[PDB]
Amino acid sequence: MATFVRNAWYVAALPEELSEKPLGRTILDTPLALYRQPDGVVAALLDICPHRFAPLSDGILVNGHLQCPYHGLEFDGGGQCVHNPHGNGARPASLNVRSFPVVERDALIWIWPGDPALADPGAIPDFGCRVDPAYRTVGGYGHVDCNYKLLVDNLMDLGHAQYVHRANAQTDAFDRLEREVIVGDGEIQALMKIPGGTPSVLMAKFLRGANTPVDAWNDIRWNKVSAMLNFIAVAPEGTPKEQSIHSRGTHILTPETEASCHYFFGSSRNFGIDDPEMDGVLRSWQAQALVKEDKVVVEAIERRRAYVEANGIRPAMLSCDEAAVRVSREIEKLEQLEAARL
Amino acid sequence: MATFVRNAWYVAALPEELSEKPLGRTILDTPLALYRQPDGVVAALLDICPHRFAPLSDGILVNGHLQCPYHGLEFDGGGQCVHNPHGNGARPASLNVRSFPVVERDALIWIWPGDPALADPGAIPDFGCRVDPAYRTVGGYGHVDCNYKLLVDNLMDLGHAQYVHRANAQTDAFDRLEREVIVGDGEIQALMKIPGGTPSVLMAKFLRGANTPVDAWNDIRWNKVSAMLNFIAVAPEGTPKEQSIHSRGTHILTPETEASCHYFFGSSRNFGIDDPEMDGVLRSWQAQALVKEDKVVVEAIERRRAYVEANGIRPAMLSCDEAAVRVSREIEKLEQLEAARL
Amino acid sequence: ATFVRNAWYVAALPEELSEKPLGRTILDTPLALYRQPDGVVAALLDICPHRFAPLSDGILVNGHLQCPYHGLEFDGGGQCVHNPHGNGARPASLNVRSFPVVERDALIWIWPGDPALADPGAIPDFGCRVDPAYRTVGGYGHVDCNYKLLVDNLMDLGHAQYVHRANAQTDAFDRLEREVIVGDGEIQALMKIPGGTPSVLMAKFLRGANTPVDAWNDIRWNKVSAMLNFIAVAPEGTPKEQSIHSRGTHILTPETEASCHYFFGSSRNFGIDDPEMDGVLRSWQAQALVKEDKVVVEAIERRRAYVEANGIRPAMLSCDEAAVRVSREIEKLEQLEAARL
Ligand SMILES: O=C(O)c1c(Cl)ccc(Cl)c1O
Ligand SMILES: O=C(O)c1c(Cl)ccc(Cl)c1O
Ligand SMILES: O=C(O)c1c(Cl)ccc(Cl)c1O
Ligand code: FES
Ligand code: FES
Ligand code: FES
Ligand SMILES: [Co+2]
Ligand SMILES: [Co+2]
Ligand SMILES: [Co+2]
Ligand SMILES: [Co+2]
Ligand SMILES: [Co+2]
Ligand SMILES: [Co+2]
Ligand SMILES: [Co+2]
Ligand SMILES: [Co+2]
Repeated sequence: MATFVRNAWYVAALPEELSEKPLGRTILDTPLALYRQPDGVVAALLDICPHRFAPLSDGILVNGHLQCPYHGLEFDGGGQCVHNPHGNGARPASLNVRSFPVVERDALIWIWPGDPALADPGAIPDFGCRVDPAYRTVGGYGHVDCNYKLLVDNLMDLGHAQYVHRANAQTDAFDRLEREVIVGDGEIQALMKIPGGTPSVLMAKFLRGANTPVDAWNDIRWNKVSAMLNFIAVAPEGTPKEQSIHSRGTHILTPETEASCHYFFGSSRNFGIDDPEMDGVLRSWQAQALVKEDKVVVEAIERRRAYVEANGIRPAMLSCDEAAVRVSREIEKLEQLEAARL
Repeated sequence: MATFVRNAWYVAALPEELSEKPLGRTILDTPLALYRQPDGVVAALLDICPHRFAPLSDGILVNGHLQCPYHGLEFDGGGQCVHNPHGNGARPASLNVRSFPVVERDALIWIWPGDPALADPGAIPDFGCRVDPAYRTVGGYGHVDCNYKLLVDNLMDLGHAQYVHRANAQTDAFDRLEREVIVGDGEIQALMKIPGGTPSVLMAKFLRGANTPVDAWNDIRWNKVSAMLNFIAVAPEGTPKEQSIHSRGTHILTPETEASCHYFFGSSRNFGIDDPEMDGVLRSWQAQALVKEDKVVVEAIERRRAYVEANGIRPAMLSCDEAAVRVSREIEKLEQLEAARL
Repeated sequence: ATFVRNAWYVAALPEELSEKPLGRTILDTPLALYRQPDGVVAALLDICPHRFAPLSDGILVNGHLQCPYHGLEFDGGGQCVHNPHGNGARPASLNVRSFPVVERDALIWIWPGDPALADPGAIPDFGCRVDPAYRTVGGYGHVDCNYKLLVDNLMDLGHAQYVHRANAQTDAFDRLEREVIVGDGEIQALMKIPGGTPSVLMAKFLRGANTPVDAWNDIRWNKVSAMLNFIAVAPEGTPKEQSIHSRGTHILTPETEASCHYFFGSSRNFGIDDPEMDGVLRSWQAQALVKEDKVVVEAIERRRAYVEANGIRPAMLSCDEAAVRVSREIEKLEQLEAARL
């Protein structure tokens, strides 16, 4: 296949998307059949029947077993063929289908598409806020026609806020930014404190009313490959970013093909937990910003890749590209390390 | 090199599809202009004008001659340029267009897309029942986005009936009771007799007799490349076979591209010959079996070919795959034999 | 792909440009075309130097095209005139490629190749389009065929007898008199349809006047793919040198190897104040060009794979002289350029 970092955990779906009716979805050019078994456990099988290659995702569950819609072979969550209705009903090993390591955690469905012997659920990113009773989480799914790295670049960058999300987050006090970049093992963080300018649209609706040279906060954490969690906050007194009013944003990308990807987004609130109106506001921003703004930009950039590559054009970095560049380099190393292993 | 067996007869159309208005259709990646001349004889020309390559199929007949819609060159059924309206009206040999051997027989339009010197109308499969006054034939055409071999596999197989054609073709009285596969020269037959009695709703209404147990038959014949004729029958007591209530089903495939094909189907009844109403029902059930059922499965499988090939995945055969496997091997040989020739 | 990059091509009609950028691809090169506040047209590579966003999706800010992604601003020459980030430094690496552009004869010409070779002496003459003595109407069409197929089409005005049958058929066809004049960077194909019944279309040009007449359908080709035809019809043996006519603009600009832009127009010498005659011409352009010719060339493009896979070559007729010579000139230009770099 192309260049993907297969040895890592990726989100394949949101829990609400799975049920007894299989979901067919492609991850890193690998077609998967994702479904929840009767015992509530999620299973992930290669969406290719071992017999004649029909999509198992088009089948239904029979006694908790996924049945191939073509000739009826039945499989368990581990991919073992548990029933062959033909002939003497023999089930040779050649009839088992490939099963992928899968972990449901933090209201996310994680999958390991690479070497199964190398998985290890302990390396899965921490998105605990998504199931923390102290937070209220709302979110969704989006499909985007761009290489996932373009969206990683996007999420790791604050600059476009002023233009891409013009109508929304356009701080007239964005000329006085400050951004710290922390590098760790398979982890990078861009932290920013913002003490100035009475909001505009976004934070406004999140807020109520305040003013002082020290309030806002905008941060983002990146974990190995393409899983990010941001931190959007605002508060009164010289109180730490803690005790503040904030939303931790889930922004996770999973490559589908070399030129397309899956986008799992969400907002985990610390305020208005029982307020349905805020839920709307948040979902209204996600649909606007992430689906009606960032998508348009990255999809247009993807359409220009052929030209940039055909010619020897390289990007010209600005002062605000530090975080994105470092993440980009880490992802590159991971690709090389894996290619070397091969 | 998409790999087609060019030296063989293929159905390019049903008689009802042809008239004085040319039909443009691609067979084995070869664009053809098919039309019936004023004398009623069908002609098949390469759909590429010798002059500047315009589609002759977009032209009209002028005095029984197909006129190119671009600059007016006129051709006869043999591809000879019979009129050049330009200059001195000279007609050099370079102006003739390629003509394909074509035979209208058994209410089918047969064409030889390969080496014309090797044709021979005598090798054409026998589908006499289609024009036998003792039978009533109804049928149609269907386009499918799958390599033709996937549909050949399908037609040569009885095991998916229960799941794909779920009920209409379902029969718990089908089980698995000895399927005889006879291999000939350019012909293969899969014979299956089911002593138990379970006649379709249509044929049962003809058993009459005087209350008697009945046997049933589900046979199919395959001829060189991809032309099949099945035998669905039922009869009482000492069930002979040729004196039973039956339908001979025409199921012929013709490759369009490497990943698409033409499907010509039909039913030749031996019962209810004077039931125009029954005509619509039988054609509708075949259309349903193709469009809403077999098509969905084979097109999904075609969508998985890239992955299976990129990886080294081979199919895992079951007890019920004997007939399909043998036909598949015969087609393979034919490809090799032809590849060896040139 | 094989394109002759060192030549002027029409990238748009003036009416298509404004302060809102137009994104259009020419010879596989994405362009951002727009008219600055001073009225001057600019043509920039539609790829921001920073992170490659389409500048054509941006808006003008103080006469400067602003990238919609992170706000870099550029002038008509591609110079980055404003960087809102950091210390606002503007290193040379931030400038975007600008293409030589000339607005002339109600056409927007662009040089997509080596900018140092842009030789304006080569911009074709289409003066009739802005000559107050003529009335011009026209439009744009996108076609899914290699541009050379449409060049062949336009250089064979004879196809009108069949392709444009319902409007161009003539009974005096077998009496045609065609000649081919070759010259320095220019080729002309002349056609004369002697004293015959005016064609349906020529009838309209003559407000329904079915009386013996002489017809003319000439065409001029200039370096690469810019053509201007001459459709005239006049009584008995009157001279065409001074007749009722229409000079047809037929210019093609490759988009990709298998697609192109078609800029067409009609510059009348009659019924200048007759809007119904405008409709007659627009109708013809919509039917014949955007439909009739398109249907034919698009079908031919669909057969290229087969013809090439096999070793099929076209069989030329007596009426192919002009098209063949133009085809050979274009070939030479490709070779000359391939030889250069
Ligand atoms: O989608 C988010 O997590 C988000 C929100 Cl809720 C508010 C503001 C910004 Cl700049 C965001 O990126
Ligand atoms: O499609 C057919 O030829 C057919 C018919 Cl008409 C009746 C019953 C069965 Cl089981 C068939 O496979
Ligand atoms: O659009 C044109 O220039 C044209 C007209 Cl008006 C009449 C006939 C032909 Cl063949 C043309 O190409
Ligand atoms: S393809 Fe799955 S049982 Fe046959
Ligand atoms: S392409 Fe057929 S006559 Fe010219
Ligand atoms: S991509 Fe244009 S300013 Fe960033
Ligand atoms: Co079980
Ligand atoms: Co069983
Ligand atoms: Co079986
Ligand atoms: Co954004
Ligand atoms: Co004849
Ligand atoms: Co079937
Ligand atoms: Co300025
Ligand atoms: Co034309």
